[PDB]
Formats: sequence, C-alpha cells, structure tokens
Amino acid sequence: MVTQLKSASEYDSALASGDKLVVVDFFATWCGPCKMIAPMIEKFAEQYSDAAFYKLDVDEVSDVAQKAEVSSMPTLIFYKGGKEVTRVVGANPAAIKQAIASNV
Repeated sequence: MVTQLKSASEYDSALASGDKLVVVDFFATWCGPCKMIAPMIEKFAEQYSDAAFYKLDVDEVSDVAQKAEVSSMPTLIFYKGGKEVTRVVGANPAAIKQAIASNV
C-alpha cells in the first residue's frame, strides 16, 4: 500500500527510516501521467516489501514540494538514511522500477 503524506511532519518522520529505502511519489490530481503510473506504483509497493512507499499531493503539501525542489509531476524521490539517493522526474515505469530494485 502507498501511504499518502498529509503534512510536512508526516513527510519527515517517513524519511527518518535509515537503511530502509523510502520512495515518495510527488503527484498532482490534474496530472495525467501521474494517474497512468499510480497502479504501477502500487504493484511495485507489493513487490518491493523491503521499501516504504508514499505519495504526496503537491497542491496539498506545496511547501514540501518546493523544498524538495519538485518542478514536474510525477516525481519519485528515493531516500535512504534521511538523504535523497536519487529521483525520477516522469511517469517512466522502467526507470522507477530500476531505481527501487537497485536501492532497496
């Protein structure tokens, strides 16, 4: 399951996980590719049980989106030990899957 982050607070606690891969999907409700990739992302969460998946609506938690420097949707950011390891800007199934598999 992909837990929606509702505040800056939730976002940050999500990140203090260490060693555990934390993956955040920055999306918008108006964003088409976001919608098309959302089912895939759920599949990936089932497969990669070693990693915690989340999503954050950029129009609800804007401050977090601006501080994470998200300027296109969807943007998947990969954290480990509270630090950004990488990110994928785009509804790119293959790149997202590889990013998860390789950083778990």
